[PDB]
Amino acid sequence: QFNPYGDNGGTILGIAGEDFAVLAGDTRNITDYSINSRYEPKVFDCGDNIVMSANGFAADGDALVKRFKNSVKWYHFDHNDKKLSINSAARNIQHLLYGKRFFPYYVHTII
Amino acid sequence: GSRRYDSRTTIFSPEGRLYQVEYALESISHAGTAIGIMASDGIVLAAERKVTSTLLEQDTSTEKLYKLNDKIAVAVAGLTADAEILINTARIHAQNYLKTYNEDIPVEILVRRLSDIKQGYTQHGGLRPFGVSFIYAGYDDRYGYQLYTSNPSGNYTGWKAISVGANTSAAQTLLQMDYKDDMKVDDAIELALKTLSKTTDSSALTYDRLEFATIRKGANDGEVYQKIFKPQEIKDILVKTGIT
Amino acid sequence: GYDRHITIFSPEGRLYQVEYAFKATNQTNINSLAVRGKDCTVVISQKKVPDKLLDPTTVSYIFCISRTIGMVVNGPIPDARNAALRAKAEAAEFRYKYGYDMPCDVLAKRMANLSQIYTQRAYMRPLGVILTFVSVDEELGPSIYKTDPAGYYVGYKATATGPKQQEITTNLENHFKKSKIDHINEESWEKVVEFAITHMIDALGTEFSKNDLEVGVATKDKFFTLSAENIEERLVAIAEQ
Amino acid sequence: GYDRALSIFSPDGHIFQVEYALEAVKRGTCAVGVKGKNCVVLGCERRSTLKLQDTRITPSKVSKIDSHVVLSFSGLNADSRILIEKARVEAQSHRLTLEDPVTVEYLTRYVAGVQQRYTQSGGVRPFGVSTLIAGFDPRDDEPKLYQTEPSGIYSSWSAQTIGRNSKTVREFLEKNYDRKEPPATVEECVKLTVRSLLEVVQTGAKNIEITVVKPDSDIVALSSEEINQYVTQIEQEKQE
Amino acid sequence: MDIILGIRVQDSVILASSKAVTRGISVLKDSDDKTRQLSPHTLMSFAGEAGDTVQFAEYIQANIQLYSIREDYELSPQAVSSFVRQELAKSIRSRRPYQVNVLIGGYDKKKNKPELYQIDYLGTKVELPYGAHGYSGFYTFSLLDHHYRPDMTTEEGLDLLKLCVQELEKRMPMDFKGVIVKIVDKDGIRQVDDF
Amino acid sequence: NNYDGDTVTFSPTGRLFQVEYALEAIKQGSVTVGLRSNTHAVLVALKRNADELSSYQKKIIKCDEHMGLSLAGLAPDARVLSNYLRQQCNYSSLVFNRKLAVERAGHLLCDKAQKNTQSYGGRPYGVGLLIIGYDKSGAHLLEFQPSGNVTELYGTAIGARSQGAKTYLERTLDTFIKIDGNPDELIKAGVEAISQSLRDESLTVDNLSIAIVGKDTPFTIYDGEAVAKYI
Amino acid sequence: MTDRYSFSLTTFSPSGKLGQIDYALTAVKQGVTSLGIKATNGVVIATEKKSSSPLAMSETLSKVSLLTPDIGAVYSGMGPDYRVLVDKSRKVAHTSYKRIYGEYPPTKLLVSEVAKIMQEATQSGGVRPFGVSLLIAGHDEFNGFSLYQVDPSGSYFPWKATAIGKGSVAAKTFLEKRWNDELELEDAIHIALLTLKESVEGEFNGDTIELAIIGDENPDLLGYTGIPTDKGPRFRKLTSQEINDRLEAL
Amino acid sequence: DRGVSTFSPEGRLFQVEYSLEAIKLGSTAIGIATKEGVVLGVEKRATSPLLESDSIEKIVEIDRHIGCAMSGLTADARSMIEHARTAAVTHNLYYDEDINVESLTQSVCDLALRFGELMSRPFGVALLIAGHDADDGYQLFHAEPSGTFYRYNAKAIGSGSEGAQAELLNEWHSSLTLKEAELLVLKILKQVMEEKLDENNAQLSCITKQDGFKIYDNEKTAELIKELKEKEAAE
Amino acid sequence: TGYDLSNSVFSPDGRNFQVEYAVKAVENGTTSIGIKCNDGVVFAVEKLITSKLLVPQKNVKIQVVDRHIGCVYSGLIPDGRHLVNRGREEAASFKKLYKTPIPIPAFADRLGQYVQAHTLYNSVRPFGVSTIFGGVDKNGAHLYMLEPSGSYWGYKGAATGKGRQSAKAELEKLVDHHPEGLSAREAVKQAAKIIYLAHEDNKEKDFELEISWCSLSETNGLHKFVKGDLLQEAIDFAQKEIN
Ligand SMILES: [Cl-]
Ligand SMILES: [Mg+2]
Repeated sequence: QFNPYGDNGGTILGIAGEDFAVLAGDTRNITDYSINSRYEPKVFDCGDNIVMSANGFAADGDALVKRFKNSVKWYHFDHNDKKLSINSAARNIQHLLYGKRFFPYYVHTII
Repeated sequence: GSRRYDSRTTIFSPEGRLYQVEYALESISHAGTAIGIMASDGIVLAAERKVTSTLLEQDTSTEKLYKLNDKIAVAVAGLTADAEILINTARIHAQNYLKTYNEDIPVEILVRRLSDIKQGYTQHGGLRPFGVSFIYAGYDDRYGYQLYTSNPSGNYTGWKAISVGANTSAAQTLLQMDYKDDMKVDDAIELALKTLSKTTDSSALTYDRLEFATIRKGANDGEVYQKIFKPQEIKDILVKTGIT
Repeated sequence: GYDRHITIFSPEGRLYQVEYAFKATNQTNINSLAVRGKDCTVVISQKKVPDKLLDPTTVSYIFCISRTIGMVVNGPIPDARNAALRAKAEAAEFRYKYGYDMPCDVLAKRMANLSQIYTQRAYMRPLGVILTFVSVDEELGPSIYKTDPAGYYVGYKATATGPKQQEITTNLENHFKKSKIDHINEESWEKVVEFAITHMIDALGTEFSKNDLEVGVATKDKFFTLSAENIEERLVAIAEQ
Repeated sequence: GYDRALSIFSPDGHIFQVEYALEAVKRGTCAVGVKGKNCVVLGCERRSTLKLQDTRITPSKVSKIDSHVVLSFSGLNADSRILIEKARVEAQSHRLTLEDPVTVEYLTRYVAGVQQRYTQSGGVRPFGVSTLIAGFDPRDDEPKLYQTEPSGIYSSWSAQTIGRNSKTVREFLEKNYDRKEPPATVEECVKLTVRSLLEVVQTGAKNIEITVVKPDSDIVALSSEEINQYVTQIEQEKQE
Repeated sequence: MDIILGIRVQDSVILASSKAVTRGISVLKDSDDKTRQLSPHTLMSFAGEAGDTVQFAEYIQANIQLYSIREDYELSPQAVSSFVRQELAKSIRSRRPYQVNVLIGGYDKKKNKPELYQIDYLGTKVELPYGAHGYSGFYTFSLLDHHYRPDMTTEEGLDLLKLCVQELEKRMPMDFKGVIVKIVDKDGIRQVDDF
Repeated sequence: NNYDGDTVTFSPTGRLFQVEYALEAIKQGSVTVGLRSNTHAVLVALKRNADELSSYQKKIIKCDEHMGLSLAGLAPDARVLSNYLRQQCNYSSLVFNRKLAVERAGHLLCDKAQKNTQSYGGRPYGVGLLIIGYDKSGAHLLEFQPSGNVTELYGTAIGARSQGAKTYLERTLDTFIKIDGNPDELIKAGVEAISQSLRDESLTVDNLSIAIVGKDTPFTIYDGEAVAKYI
Repeated sequence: MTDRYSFSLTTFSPSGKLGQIDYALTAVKQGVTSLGIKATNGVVIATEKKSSSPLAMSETLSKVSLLTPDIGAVYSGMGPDYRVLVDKSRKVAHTSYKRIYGEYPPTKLLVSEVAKIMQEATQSGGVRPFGVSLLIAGHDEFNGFSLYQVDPSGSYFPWKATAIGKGSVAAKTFLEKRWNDELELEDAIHIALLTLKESVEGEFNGDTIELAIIGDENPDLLGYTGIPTDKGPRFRKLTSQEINDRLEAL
Repeated sequence: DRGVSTFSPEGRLFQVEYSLEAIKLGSTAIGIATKEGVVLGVEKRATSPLLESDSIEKIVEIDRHIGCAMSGLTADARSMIEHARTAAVTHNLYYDEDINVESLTQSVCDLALRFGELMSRPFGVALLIAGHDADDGYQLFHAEPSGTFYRYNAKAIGSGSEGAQAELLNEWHSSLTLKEAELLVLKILKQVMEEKLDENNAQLSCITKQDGFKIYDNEKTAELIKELKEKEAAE
Repeated sequence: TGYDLSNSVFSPDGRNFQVEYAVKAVENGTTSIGIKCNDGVVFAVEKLITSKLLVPQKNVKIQVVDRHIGCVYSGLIPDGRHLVNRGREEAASFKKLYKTPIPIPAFADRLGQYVQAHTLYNSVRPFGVSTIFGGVDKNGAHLYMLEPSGSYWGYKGAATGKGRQSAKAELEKLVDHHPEGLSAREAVKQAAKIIYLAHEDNKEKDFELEISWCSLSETNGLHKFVKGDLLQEAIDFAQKEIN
């Protein structure tokens, strides 16, 4: 039977300071016991000083980031180039993820 | 587009009248007169057939009086074809109620629903209203014997005695004159025929130009019987009252 | 008077849009003719190519509906092609659903029923065409069935359509009065085509070259149109007699 | 579906279909609502050109929407049934989800919303009906009287009338009704309602219907004799 | 949910319904009323799947109340039961059926007779002198077969009902935390507060 | 006259009056100017106010990082059409990872406006648009009319008294086309162009609206004190 | 696109007339005369075959149509409208009756279904009424023989005998004189041919007259044998030869 | 007749232009924006003295930071308010923040032209949408049935609009206090109103960053009316 | 009367006045032509230079369908684009199902039926374009011209627009003088001349010439635009003939 999910491995890490924040992630991409790429970035600048990574199943990770980046773009169009605050971005992502509650994005997301 | 040819059937006049309802009532006023008379021990339905031809098959014919269920019947005035659409709906509605509650449908409920259908055609859909007026004669264990009438507007009212169709003005005056509350069925039968006999546009009232029906509790003990009169039975009742 | 704009009754019980669709029939100014042989059905139509820039091979009012059925149209080409495509689709579907080739008369009825719908339904206009269907039916033999914008249809011993249809009709009537039979008593289709052309020449009073005519022939198991040289060969035969 | 925009603006800024629906209300039999200190009374005219009627079974002019709210109307009778039915359904739906019966304001607001929807929906004409909606909110003793009309506007009234010759009875109520001191008892409120109808009606026989609504789902309709007593009392005081 | 009983006597119908609402290894509530008043002289008790029971009961309650307002008239217990059965008969062939079993106890004012109907989630209706749903019936039916008489009074019916509850408390595996008893008669519906 | 009841009706001379009446709404609209060089494209729009208490109607809308337009006529229709462009620009990016060509942008608007002129019930769009953009084939300027007709130009103007600016640009064509690698000078030429359409009123700080896109410049709009430089 | 005519094309005029029904009846009046006569042991329906052209084969055009084995129909008015009604009438006899009850519908009920279809064209959106009056003759076990007329309005009346179309006024008067309740089927056929000769102007023979009967069961026309209960169709179309035989003893 | 979405020869939608005439018949509504807040005031205009004027709801809350006043066919505004309220709350749910006053207004105006042959006709009501957000501060918008909205420093709509707008033109300046604006609305309302202005036939409201949107009591407005009359007599 | 107020209404003549009114919009438009040649077809069009501000070579009017069909039209330009969009959908579904690229006669009927469909209802407007189109298929070269009514025929030469009569007269001469056939490269040059000659009926504004062509030998059966040296060569040929 067709299994729509996969595990692309890797790991990510986010730490917050007083006036800064880091989002780190290894650049290895794998399937099973094979290496697909030694450099395949999964930590992205999404604009408005928000960095994002959706680690797990890379297809769902890329699809989610793509949608959120696109969400930021339309937030500007619809609200007079207003800056998307990190708390508003978080809530927006919840709705993106939960929208597929019954066919989930197989990812641990960090912004 | 098609707007050009729209009659706009469901609109108000400047006076606040529904054109198509008013014109449908004008149509009904040329239809054969139908009379309903409610007595204390039964109801009478009497109706005049529209200018009959001598070669018309009279015994196997149904133009004016229809049966909705075992307890309820209607007298029609207007377009027969329109009436039959509504009658089949009414017959189905009665069976839906019986199927749901295991009880025969109360008369008013059936009447209201049929009248609500007519109302719908005057408010939405852009279709012409049904050119039909009904006289509902029926019985249930709540109100007993009941007469109602509905018209193309979808407005219904209850009556002790009522006429629809042609010469209702003259017919209602005659009924209002001779009707009284302690009346019996056999008296109502006579009143119904006497009224038609005077208000008719024909030369003389005969059996072949009449449909007749009674809803009595004249069956055996606490149960209602519908009697749609046969040609010979109308001939006898017409002689019995001394009209022919 | 909006009762003349859409297909509803006038006070005198007429459908003016249907009547005006009939008048659109003669807009092309072309006369057609159909006759039956023993083994065949021949249909002929005038071919008028007024513009010199036209490719004359593409100018046609005869259509091959199915392998067995042929159809000639009297009316504008857009409606003609509309009717042709539909007839082709109907004939193909009929074969698929019922497992045998659609008969000429059944197709005619089906197209007539479609035409009838346009005369009763308001949003659809009637097609300004008269469709003449021809075949050699496997049950009924040689067949001519004609449809009009009214949704009327009927079988024919022979028929004619167009502006000078009445002259052609009476010309054919007078022949069948004389011959005393329902068809052209002839073995080969070649001579039935010669008959058709000859009687059109007499009725219309005009002479024809090879490019003035368009001929369709229905035989058992195939309907086919004649080329310019096939008609020329046919015109030579008439002239030499 | 039938889509035609029947209710539309005219050059002068009027929606004629809504305004012609008001004419239908003006044709309808008179209806009056008067609210007292601890009650509301709904009076209704019944035209007397109809004799040989059966008043047992004939649809009553005042309708119960719930056990605590009532609705009378003026205009097209058939149209009123549709509004009443919708209102009754919404009343039960509100009890089901909120676990509390509707307020008179809420019920009015719903009915008014339905009327409004028919003034800018395609394929439909406006309701040829104005309503008077009266009652008492759950666990409340303050009387409520509201009015609606075909356009969809609604508002609260100390006393109000609608229908034919309503301008005459409104004239009467405007001078006879004191805001500072409303009818203190049920009798006073009914009398003022009957008086106001007697300016217009004709005879005080089987032409006037009176329904009295009191707090905590206490609704009762007066009989002929009960109403006739008010008519008899008013006329004797008039001859002075 | 679990225990719902019904006993029709001479002049009334008596419905007993367990108070326990258990989920998992926890009795969440011990005062739950597993009934709704459909009309002044009609009471419906219910038992079955969590959520479905109350959702169904209140949906029926709303429909019967809507009918009452529309017609200004109370539906007979027979009419209500037939309506309820049809709703369950529709339900069973739905995408997700109501898994609710009900008893409908009513007093017909026209006939002056008490009436008890037992309807399961399939839409299986039966009129009975006494009824029960679930495992309760396996004890109470035989008990009532013995002790029930058709001409009993309401007081005799309550003693007969006590005899059922005692037997159930003795032999049933689960603690159902007693019952709420209600009586339906000519004067309407009232609850027995000390049982 | 008898042939202007709807868009689905041709006149006897072959005219669509509803489309022409929609075109008339543009002539009533406030003037806006478009012009480009080989490196940049510039929109200049005269904004209009209801009165002194009101704000000035925003004429310029951004479609993507590399494209946007200015409007003249019914503003709600411009919002619908600009929103449609935003989606088409965005579809091209998400699906093909490709910036939408300004020429295709015009083709898409043409086809959307056309469908409204051939069907019963609907109406033509009552707005004209000037689309500027910078894509893989350099700078572009389009003029959209609600008849469906889209036209690629070096410079143009639409709105009331647009003929003054259009004549000026027709004279200045050879000058402003070669203003390459200089944003401020190309804007100045546009501000001078729109000045030819002014009567009684002059360009103030909250009246003037300027937008620009180019080789190393995303589509950005300038309003308020940012346009004080050019008065 | 799409049928935007979702409103009635037939509406009440101020006088109360339904214009399109009246005009449809006017179209029926123009139509060729057809008639029906009911006998004690059968029914006859007849009409003139108005040929559009002498080249046209009038055999291919059937004005009298079988609806069920025991029911037949004839018309006056617009032929195309009639043709589609026959198609719908035949289908509705199956879908709304035979596929439910496993037997053919009685005359009155099939008539009722046809009337319903015609009534709907009088009220539904974007359609004109049918421009025909039907005469439906039929037999069924419990009602015996019957003859019905169906008008454009959707109204239907049972008749002992009647005529519709061109010369219906004169034809009805003729039938009133000749009809009695003791007529045998052969006597009704004889009267039908007499009545029809009055309205027909040109040729009067088996090729210009179409005539069918509802009479005895026809086992020879059934097509199979072995089932005793199945005895064959009561509807039979008289041949061109069979008509001419009766025209000699006219 | 003619199409609902038809253009006139001058290039305007007939139905939109006719709806504007309906709005002119409506009761006066005035809004004034200051740096201390935005004030909204309306003429109630009771058709009869028996009508309980406090049931006339022509000023309305959309969110805690956005208010709204109406004029024209006020029944048509109900669905507009309902939409605005849903839009405001929905945006808070999706983004965990207050929604911009302009974005709200734009969302309401999107309904305006969703009519034709969607609803059957345009709205017969104009709205004054007042509010505050962190970005653009205190704002007043005029939302029409054309789908167009203008921001205003001050604006009057309804029957006395052109007379009141001319008055607002002179009186408004960028340093008005909230109290000055309150009196100015009352002053201008009293001028254009048919009946004499009091607390029962006129209503005031305001939106401030601190306290949000507040409709004033009849007691509070009455004191402002009395304060207004004294100040006009004082010179 | 009033028969001309609604589309799909027959006049008492048997005419659809709304279609004839659409023809007037076509007659109003710029001149476009089509020339059939030995092993292909050539299309050309008059582009009126309304202003100096029009970018040369960047308002392309001739459109390609699939990879082997060329379409040009006169009249309401947006209507023409709508028709081509449909043509492309029709050609795509044909290739999808039948694998082979759509034959020209097949394609002609697809447009024909679609345009004819817009004369059947009052809820749509007829097309305000006459469309000249064609290409090369398995059976060789084909040229067609389609009109608002849905009427189309195969042509040796076709012309429509304001200068149609001038172009037709010039086309008729080519057909007479070249009975054996005209070559593809010749037809391109002739097309230029005929547009220049047909420009005399629209001579207020000067114009821009645009030519395209399909040819089995020259373009390998594919539609291509005539550009650069070949275009300038054709322009010079046309300039020499007017003088
Ligand atoms: Cl068919
Ligand atoms: Mg059971």
